[PDB]
Amino acid sequence: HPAYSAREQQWMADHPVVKVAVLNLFAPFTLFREQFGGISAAVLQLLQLRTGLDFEIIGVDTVEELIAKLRSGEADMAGALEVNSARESFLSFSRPYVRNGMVIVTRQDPDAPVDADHLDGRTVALVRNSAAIPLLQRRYPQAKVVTADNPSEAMLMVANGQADAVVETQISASYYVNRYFAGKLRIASALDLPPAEIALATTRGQTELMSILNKALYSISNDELASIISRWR
Repeated sequence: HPAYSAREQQWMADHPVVKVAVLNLFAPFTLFREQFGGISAAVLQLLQLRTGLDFEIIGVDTVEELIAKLRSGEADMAGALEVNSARESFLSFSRPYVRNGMVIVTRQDPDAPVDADHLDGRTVALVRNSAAIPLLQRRYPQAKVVTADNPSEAMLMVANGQADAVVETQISASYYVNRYFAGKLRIASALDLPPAEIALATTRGQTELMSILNKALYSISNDELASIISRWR
């Protein structure tokens, strides 16, 4: 499929190996077993075939570090970030390769109460900087929002009594609940928020590379992505 331009060809001749920064603990998206894994690792492999590019993976714990590596040029692109308007004056995001609704996760009960989403007057954990936060507070004006370092720790606060609920993507909620918290937490309901979008990212000046990545993603079908995403449920 993809039709690269002559400038994009040149860029690939000069950069046969592209450095990709990823978050260390952003499962089921990016993770390290210490082989790189997760949904985004399999996507980047499909993109290797589409582009002919070799990818060198650099893992970091925090998004601030991942962004500092892009700004210094030590990394050429990010393998997975949540698209976030607050980041757009510094970063470009590719077309998303995951778009997924948000849910609320609560402690298990024999009862599945109808008011689990009554966040007004309750304490809700999210990942620090989560794009969901501003929005969440515009809804639920009287929700008390607390932040955590990564999905696992957000989930851990609820399992601990430290929060009433955690807000996360359906994908990430299913993964942590079924694998690290079976019998302790559960997806209580869907939330009305717009879906999280997971994309690649570069700095804003990175013309050729981002155009290459968008054409290469465009040529990945939804069925190919669903085969990968369905294995992390």
